[PDB]
Amino acid sequence: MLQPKRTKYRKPHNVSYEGKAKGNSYVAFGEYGLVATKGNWIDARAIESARIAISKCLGKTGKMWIRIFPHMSKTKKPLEVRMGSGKGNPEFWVAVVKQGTVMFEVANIPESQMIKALTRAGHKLPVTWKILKREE
Amino acid sequence: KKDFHFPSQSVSFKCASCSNSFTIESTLKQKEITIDICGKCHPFYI
Amino acid sequence: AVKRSTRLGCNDCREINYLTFKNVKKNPEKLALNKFCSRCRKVVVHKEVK
Amino acid sequence: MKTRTEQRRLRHKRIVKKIRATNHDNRVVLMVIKSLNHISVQAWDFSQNIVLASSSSLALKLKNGNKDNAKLVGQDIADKLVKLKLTNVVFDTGGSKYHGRIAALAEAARERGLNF
Amino acid sequence: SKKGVGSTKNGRDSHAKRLGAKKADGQMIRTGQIIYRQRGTRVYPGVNVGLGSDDTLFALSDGLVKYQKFGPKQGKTRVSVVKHKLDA
Amino acid sequence: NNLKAHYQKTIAKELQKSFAFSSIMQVPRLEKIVINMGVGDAIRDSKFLESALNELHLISGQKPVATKAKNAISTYKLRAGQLIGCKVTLRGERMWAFLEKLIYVALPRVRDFRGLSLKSFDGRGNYTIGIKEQIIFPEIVYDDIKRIRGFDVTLVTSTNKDSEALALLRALNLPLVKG
RNA sequence: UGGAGGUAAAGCUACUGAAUGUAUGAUGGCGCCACCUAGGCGUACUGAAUACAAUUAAACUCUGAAUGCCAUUUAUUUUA
RNA sequence: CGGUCGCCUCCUAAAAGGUAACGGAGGCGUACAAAGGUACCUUCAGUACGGUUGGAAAUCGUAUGUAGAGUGUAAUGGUGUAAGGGUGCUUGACUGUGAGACAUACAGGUCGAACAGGUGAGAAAUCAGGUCAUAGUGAUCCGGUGGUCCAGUAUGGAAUGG
RNA sequence: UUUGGUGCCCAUGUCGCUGUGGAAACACCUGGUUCCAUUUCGAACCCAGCAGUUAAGCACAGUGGAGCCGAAUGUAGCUGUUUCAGUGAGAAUAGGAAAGCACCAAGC
Ligand SMILES: [Mg+2]
Ligand SMILES: [Mg+2]
Ligand SMILES: [Mg+2]
Ligand SMILES: [Mg+2]
Ligand SMILES: [Mg+2]
Ligand SMILES: [Mg+2]
Ligand SMILES: [Mg+2]
Ligand SMILES: [Mg+2]
Ligand SMILES: [Mg+2]
Ligand SMILES: [Mg+2]
Ligand SMILES: [Mg+2]
Ligand SMILES: [Mg+2]
Ligand SMILES: [Zn+2]
Ligand SMILES: [Zn+2]
Repeated sequence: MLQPKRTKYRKPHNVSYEGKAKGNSYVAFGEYGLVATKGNWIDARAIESARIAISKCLGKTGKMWIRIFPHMSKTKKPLEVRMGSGKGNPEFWVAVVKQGTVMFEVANIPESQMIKALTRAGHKLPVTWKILKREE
Repeated sequence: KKDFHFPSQSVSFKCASCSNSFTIESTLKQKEITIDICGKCHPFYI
Repeated sequence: AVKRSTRLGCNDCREINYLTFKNVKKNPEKLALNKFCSRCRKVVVHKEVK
Repeated sequence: MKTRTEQRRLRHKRIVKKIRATNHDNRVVLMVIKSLNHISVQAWDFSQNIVLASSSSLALKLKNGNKDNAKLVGQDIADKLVKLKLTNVVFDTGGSKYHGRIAALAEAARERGLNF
Repeated sequence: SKKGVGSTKNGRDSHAKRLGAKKADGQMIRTGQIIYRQRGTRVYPGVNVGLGSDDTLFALSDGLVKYQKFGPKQGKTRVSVVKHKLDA
Repeated sequence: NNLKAHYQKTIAKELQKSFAFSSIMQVPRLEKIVINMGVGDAIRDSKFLESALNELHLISGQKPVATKAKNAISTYKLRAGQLIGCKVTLRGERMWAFLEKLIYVALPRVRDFRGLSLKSFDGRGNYTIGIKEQIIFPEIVYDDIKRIRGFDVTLVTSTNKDSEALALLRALNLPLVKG
């Protein structure tokens, strides 16, 4: 569970996922990458599921990079509570994924395993994923 | 600066073996005070 | 509220013409300033008045 | 930490900033600069940024660095200012303490019809 | 069931001071009129412009106000009152 | 000082010839010897500091200015606004007098003056001498502070290279190991 | 046409926090020795600082618009 | 039921100003006879090297470093020759005022050129009507205190008022 | 035109490296007996003189190392109407860059 060690403010305003791609737009560490086609909020739980999936379907020498990180937190008012009396407490951490951000990249294992690995990682995420390669 | 109670007066210093009356300004007795180990009376220097 | 204010009165006509502040805990000695006096129409010593 | 000339420039900048901030009547500004050998003087105008009058030890051809020649320099600059019909001046040093040669120049200028 | 609700702790705000520019560039101005209200000198004073006990810029003579950018990397702002200077 | 004139002639000639210096004042020149006999006992035994100053006075002929710390530390009992330590900076004739008096009277009286050099220059040409005891200095009577301390005599030079500073030291015959 | 501003965007070697990989690596954990105290050789590993490549922010800014706002110039309209 | 009720700072507040919620973070009900005024002088923190006590870190010397230092305080803005530090002399932390503006339903609040009197610093120009700026505050009525060129219920006082 | 002083500017003006220079001036420098000064030091400030001096500073030529500035194209955001026309950033880049504008005194 990726989680920031400390934050200045416990309850920040949510960060919009509508728009194009600011950074993390092109594969620059590996050479195959999982691009998104639909901006959405995905939490550290989905990252861990996807990361564990990649590692289980990886080999003995493959290497992977996780680009996105759940910097922003989100709150949730307790159940059966009427509106008012302040904001709720932080519950889960979410990374902001915009349309066009490369979430996971893989390298150093043949192409078919890498294509399969990115597929299982993207089936764990809500965004509509797509495979991309690194420019020569 | 000046107007001090501790006056720097040129006092002479004698030494054993080699006399070497070195005159140096100091606020001490105005006479030939004898030092027992001077610079010239040291195995390191000579 | 706290009362750190003090009154300054002339020493010729014995009239109080100024209102200032003073810390009795820090400053133990009575003020002996010199200020303008409306009555005497000149500068004169003003001292602390109870 | 520095050399004498740099500290004098820094102090001169302080004086110039103050004068340009407070000189409301647009008086002529008499900056005198003293060196180890000689001392010169020039009357600038911060509104036009030009020099109206000038005087120097080089101009007067004297073995200067003495309090004696400062009086001669002050008399010459005050005469030139009077000819220029300007008498309301502000006097600032080049960044040196007002004393000795600087004080003599100012007093000679003041005693020759200047208003400062 | 209401289940009860917690309590909020920060609901305090101060009155908004109506700061900012008062006289725009090119506007004619008489002496003693405010040109810029600020907390700390955001706009430096120039010629014919004074300062107050609240860092408030006010005019010192008749004329047209004028802003000029100066300072390192042109990051400092300066205001002035260019006198009428009609001069026939 | 006669040795000051001797310094002038001798330092000029040897140094000028030793490095083919194109000007006589290219040779290094010594500027100021700071003495810093500082003690933190003024936090508790303020009296001690006073005596300290007088001994420092009695050694140089300049009254010592007491220095103040620029911070505050609880573990050291330090607090801002207090005077802990005196510093004296000798120049002109008095500095050369003190230098000669140190090297000729005070230093060879040191219990074991084996010396330390080469490993003392700060890389900019300075030099610090850490004295261990004050009593060894001739300008001090036996009656003194209940605690005894040392000194931090330091040196300065016109040059910025430590090697040329060492060259000046050798020309002055400052008696250290191989230097 | 002139001016005030610090938002959208973008950027984090331009700061404050958060933060990914590679390389050199303080540091500790971990050992194995000697030494009872000064330490030393490798560290399944932790990770200061630096370099390279890449990130995040209503209460981050080395930057940075458009619109809008103020004033003025010209043309037209209304006695508000 | 719990929480809050006045004032100040930032964000939400959408680059003029203004803009709400039991929205998100904090403070105030002061302090300083110097931390005010003036004249003069002066400029970081940290780090590197070198040095008795003395130690990771007290002080000293040199260099580097462009603010991470200081500016009494909660934040914001400002300010590195400044508004920060030191010294000398002082009390303008004045009297009577006040053209013109900001912001405002009102009541109140904020800035202020300039004039007269008498001062402080300074050679002079100039500056000083409290502090780097924004919180540090409560109407009216009632009664008390000091001064006073006003009244004093027939007149002179007094009482009682102004 | 060159040197020296100064104002305006506030890095395309800096930091640094390599060389050259002084006629006059600028500077270090020579001393503290005078006016003046050190929270202690004629270091600094202030005096009165130019013996020595081109290390410095200062002034010139080279140096694209650090720092700074930065075109055109394209793109993100905006305004309208479109689902296309203007407006046009930030970042990155070719590259520029060893300041510039005036006044005064001297030999020119
Ligand atoms: Mg507000
Ligand atoms: Mg944004
Ligand atoms: Mg960052
Ligand atoms: Mg209740
Ligand atoms: Mg606004
Ligand atoms: Mg708006
Ligand atoms: Mg603060
Ligand atoms: Mg003072
Ligand atoms: Mg102050
Ligand atoms: Mg009642
Ligand atoms: Mg009656
Ligand atoms: Mg040279
Ligand atoms: Zn002997
Ligand atoms: Zn009176």
